[PDB]
Amino acid sequence: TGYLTIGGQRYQAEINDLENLGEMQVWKMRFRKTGHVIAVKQMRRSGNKEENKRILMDLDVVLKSHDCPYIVQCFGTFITNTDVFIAMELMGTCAEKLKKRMQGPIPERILGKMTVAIVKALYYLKEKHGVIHRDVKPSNILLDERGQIKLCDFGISCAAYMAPERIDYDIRADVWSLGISLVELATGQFPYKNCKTDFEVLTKVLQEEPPLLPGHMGFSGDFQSFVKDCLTKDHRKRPKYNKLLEHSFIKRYETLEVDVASWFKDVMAKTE
Repeated sequence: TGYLTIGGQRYQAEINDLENLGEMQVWKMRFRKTGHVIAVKQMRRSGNKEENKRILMDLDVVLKSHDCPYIVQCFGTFITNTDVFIAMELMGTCAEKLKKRMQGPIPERILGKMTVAIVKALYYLKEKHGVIHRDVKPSNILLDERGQIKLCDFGISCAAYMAPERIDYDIRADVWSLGISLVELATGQFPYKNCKTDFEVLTKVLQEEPPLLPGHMGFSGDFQSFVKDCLTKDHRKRPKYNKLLEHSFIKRYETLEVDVASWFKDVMAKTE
């Protein structure tokens, strides 16, 4: 279980076989034996007990999700007297940094592939491990150079993506955050960006109409409909991953060919 890295194949290794390329704690490192570049979390035995607990809970889930393609995978672990190093596949960025790079709206076709991936990851967690992510937001949505979209860390597996029934539970509170995150990434603006404190945000979530997708942006009826369903105030009538997977929007994107890869490299090159 320790001192072996598995990326397609299985190579034995020790911490010395890894070259540290800097922080991103989480280091980007290179496995000298193959040249694979990987992410590596360093958990210090002297670390904050609470933080270590998160890492461990997250690792537990990650380790149990080897059969899910929509969740970041652990390639292996190395345990020393004063540290544990967790090797994880390295992704390009989170949806949040993609939003800032873009400097505006992210196309529906990208968000479609994203939705498929995230809903299936969230669904997998619930059905095979009984986990409720509890914190779905753009920064936990990862993308890479190969067009893959996956869910990131569940060391609890914000207040702005909190569902109505959580302010005043089930997996449908995550459904709501998903809705808000999709509206955020699609419009390029956080629905409640004008609030100054957290309580002010819960306030608008409860008193205002849900922040649905605008009607003048060319969004498909499927996409608008899928968001309207995620943003159903009454959690009692809000669909669960079960129902969401049969939505026209999911169906179209499970099928449709979208080069997330190219779109992704081009947006990262606009590094400008």
